[PDB]
Amino acid sequence: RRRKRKREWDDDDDPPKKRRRLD
Amino acid sequence: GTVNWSVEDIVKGINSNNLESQLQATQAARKLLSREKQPPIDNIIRAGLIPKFVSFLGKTDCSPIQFESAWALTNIASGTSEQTKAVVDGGAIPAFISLLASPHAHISEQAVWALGNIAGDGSAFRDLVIKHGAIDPLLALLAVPDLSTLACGYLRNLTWTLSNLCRNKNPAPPLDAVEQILPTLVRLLHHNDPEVLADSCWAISYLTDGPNERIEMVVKKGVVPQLVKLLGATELPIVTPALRAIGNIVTGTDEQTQKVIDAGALAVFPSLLTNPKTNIQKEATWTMSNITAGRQDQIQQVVNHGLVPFLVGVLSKADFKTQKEAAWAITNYTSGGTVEQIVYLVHCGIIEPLMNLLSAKDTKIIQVILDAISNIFQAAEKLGETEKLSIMIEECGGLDKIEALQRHENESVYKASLNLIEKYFS
Repeated sequence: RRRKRKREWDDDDDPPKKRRRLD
Repeated sequence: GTVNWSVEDIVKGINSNNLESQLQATQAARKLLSREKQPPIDNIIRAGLIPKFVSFLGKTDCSPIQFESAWALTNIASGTSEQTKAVVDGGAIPAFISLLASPHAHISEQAVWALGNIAGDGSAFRDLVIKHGAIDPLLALLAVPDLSTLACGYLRNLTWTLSNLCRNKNPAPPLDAVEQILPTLVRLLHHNDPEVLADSCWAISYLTDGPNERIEMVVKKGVVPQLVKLLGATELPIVTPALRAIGNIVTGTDEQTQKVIDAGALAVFPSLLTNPKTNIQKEATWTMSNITAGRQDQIQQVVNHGLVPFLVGVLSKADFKTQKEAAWAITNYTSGGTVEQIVYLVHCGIIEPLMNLLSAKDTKIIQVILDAISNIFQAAEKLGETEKLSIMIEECGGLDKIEALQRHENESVYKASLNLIEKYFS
């Protein structure tokens, strides 16, 4: 029986870190 | 009026000793920084305007200049780490936190937004914002009987900033800060606005990405059933983070994984494993792989829910990334499963697509596949059915593929394949 595989790092589907207000 | 000022004029207005002139110039800066294309953030920074903007945040007697400078600083802080740093270096953090108490909702909201950008930059600024005491006043803004009475955009900004306080690792947020935030997060997770739900799910997904202790503190709040409900939402921006959170949770203990199963999650997987968005199929297949790494009774649930034919499906045809996760799910299944469960796997047609994937250049997946094949032979040995399997691999072109692998570059690959041949194919 194998171990679980934790999430491998990645920012692709990840939402923006920051937001600029346009109006 | 204040449209399209040069930085030079803005500096002139702000350096005047006239509060109205300063207000006018500050608004002009806000508009440059809010324009559609290429805000001149560095030019504003080089002009040395940040300390002035920060001092304007403290002018209780002139709420508009508070708003305008809050907005300008927010947009500077929305840029690169270096640009965010310039805002922090100016002393903006405590000034923004003080503004959270403002009687003017539009100013309080803007400060919420700014702190979100600062915390959003990474672990260090996130933790610095926390050390300055942001959490208490942020949470206080949400301490109402019914979230529905709050202005929609306002609630969205609050939720988003809270999600940035939950975000990033190396290190993950302080445990006590996470405990402090969680009950409000649980509440937001039951709100009916799609964007609040999306961002709440993102926050939960960040919090469950780590050591099992981290997962536990989220899971003991009883959010799993609600996450599973959101897993079946029609909005992709909700399903995506909800699924990421469910995936993270099943990387945990057998018990944490069982909560996901108990909450009815598996019933959504026929849709997820055939979802038009390839990223959903990948995350869903990754999730399945961690569930098939679970207990034999958890594997049985995968079986009962009819999900094995869905795994054969993605193994057979999907983007390559998803196929790799499917391969993992199969190796995990065959490593932990009973002989009967493994036999069932073969009867669903796993062998052919499994063999076809051996044409893949990926060295790691080849190892995964060879292992699985080894595991399946080991089950056929208990049943004396080894030869039925050899023939099965022979007729779908698998043996040809195992043969070539004997000459593969990787050590464990040719070693694994030589063993298979000189054992079951002699």
